[PDB]
Amino acid sequence: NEKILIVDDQSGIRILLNEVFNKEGYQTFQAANGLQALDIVTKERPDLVLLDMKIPGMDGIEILKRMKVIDENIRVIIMTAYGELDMIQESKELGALTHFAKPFDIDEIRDAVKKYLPL
Amino acid sequence: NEKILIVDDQSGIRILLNEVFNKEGYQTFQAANGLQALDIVTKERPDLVLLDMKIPGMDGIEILKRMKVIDENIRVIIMTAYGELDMIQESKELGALTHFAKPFDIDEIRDAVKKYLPL
Amino acid sequence: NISDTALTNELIHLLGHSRHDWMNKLQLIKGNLSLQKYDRVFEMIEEMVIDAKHESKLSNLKTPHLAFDFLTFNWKTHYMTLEYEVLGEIKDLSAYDQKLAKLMRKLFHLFDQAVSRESENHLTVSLQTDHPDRQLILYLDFHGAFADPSAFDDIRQNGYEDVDIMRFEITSHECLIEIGLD
Amino acid sequence: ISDTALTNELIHLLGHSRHDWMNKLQLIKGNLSLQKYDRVFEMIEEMVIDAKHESKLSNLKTPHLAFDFLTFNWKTHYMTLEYEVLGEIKDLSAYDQKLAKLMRKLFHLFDQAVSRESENHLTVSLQTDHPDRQLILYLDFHGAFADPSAFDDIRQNGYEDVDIMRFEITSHECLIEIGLD
Ligand SMILES: [Mg+2]
Ligand SMILES: [Mg+2]
Repeated sequence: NEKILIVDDQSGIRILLNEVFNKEGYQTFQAANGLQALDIVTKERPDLVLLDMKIPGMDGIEILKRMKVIDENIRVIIMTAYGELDMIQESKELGALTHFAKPFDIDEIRDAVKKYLPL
Repeated sequence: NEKILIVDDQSGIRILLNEVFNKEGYQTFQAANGLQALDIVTKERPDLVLLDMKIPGMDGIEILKRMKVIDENIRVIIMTAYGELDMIQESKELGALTHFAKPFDIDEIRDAVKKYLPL
Repeated sequence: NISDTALTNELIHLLGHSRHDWMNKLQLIKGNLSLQKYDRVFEMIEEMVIDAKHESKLSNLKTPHLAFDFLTFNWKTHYMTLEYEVLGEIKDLSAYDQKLAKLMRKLFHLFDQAVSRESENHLTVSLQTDHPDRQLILYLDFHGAFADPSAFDDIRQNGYEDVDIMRFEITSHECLIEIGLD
Repeated sequence: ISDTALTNELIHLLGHSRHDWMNKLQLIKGNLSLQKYDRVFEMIEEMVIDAKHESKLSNLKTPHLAFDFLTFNWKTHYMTLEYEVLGEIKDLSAYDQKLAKLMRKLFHLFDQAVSRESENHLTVSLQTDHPDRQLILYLDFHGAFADPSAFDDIRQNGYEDVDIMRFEITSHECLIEIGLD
């Protein structure tokens, strides 16, 4: 019954992660872009959000900044490729719980969510 | 008891293919570079040869040209990445049976060898 | 020898993107490899191989400027994703590099003003060299959502320079453009 | 857009990178078929690591050096280059020109020194986290020589402003250690 938002431009990645948090009985949502995410946040008000940084159009930092305007207590775990030291740092200052560099272990990602997510 | 020479700079690929033709009871040989290959051809005189085109130092076309001087009846199947239309064409004119574009199916490559290889 | 410091820094920036991309593709492979969807992994790998095939064909038409625009499109900022294919044997379309590049830059710009930003927009461009009547045909099959389709009305009416716009359908979420060059 | 000269170079380069990944996929696909799953994950990890160092090297504000290493295996050489950056990234820009020139020199020597029938491999490591030096460079070569004498010169008269702290060379290996202040 816990809500998790998956935000990545890459489709296969949304599918992958979606099929992961369902095995953990989570209520999964997914957006392929900034605006789509910001709506799902407004309406569904998710608990945890897995945000890609490199999304065409509106990047993670920009949407992470906006999600914050909506719900200041938004739990965000950013995911991106190693070598995005800028955004990784910026997202930390903006209030991102932690981050995962692709290609991450389908395992430890599922833990970090169970971790950062209450009951 | 049939001799097959694997020539690729890429180690893992040599290992891969080697562990393939052994399951087929073939006598496998492997070289990482041109000269090493030319020697194994001189001495061992292999039946079939799997030759990579992009090898640092002495490329396939150059060694395939030399293997010919040694044994005109040398059976050579070149393998390389798509987009090497030049060498693929040159090798065909020089006497290459066929070819395979990486990443090829570990299966059809094994047939092509059983095919092009007598008994 | 030593290359220009300007170029040297650009290539590093690009490879940087390419790298980021492949890390995602591996993410896909590794991810599904763990979910034990083996059949799916081979599928993906084949898609990657195909993608690459067209990447090289495009790089072998002697049309560098166009190739570069397409190859780096997704790394620059846009509100739609570009996918491309080259249908037919390669050809020395060099005589059209500058023309095509400029044309696409124009179209891409129009789509940017036309597409919506809440929608997931995708554009596929195909280069046909194998056509019997034309020296080369260009297909743009877009699909997403518009916010101002009007952006095209102009070009739709007055065509474009010396290119032949054989078709230019635009529905509610799709758009199909067909351009011939000879 | 940009200059037609550059535009064509970048396409040539991506071309190589592409060819490489097609081989890496060949490895994954190949082993994926042989059903050596555990092996696949291993390779994927290696790829991820190689990538990591590729990025760190691209973040030391040392473009010219990074470009030389990044494109080394695409140019013609009688040895393969592998490299790592040990330690947190730093703005080694003050050394870009120096290092680049230095490595070009060394690479050239190895070219005339290494044998061609042998499988030569050279690993270079850049250490930024050293306490005494601003930056150390390790070159751990392994293969076979045809003319080790090529190094005699540099080995005796050192090299300009760089400190060659170590330069062992056995029958098939070579270990160079260089410090920069
Ligand atoms: Mg992404
Ligand atoms: Mg090779």
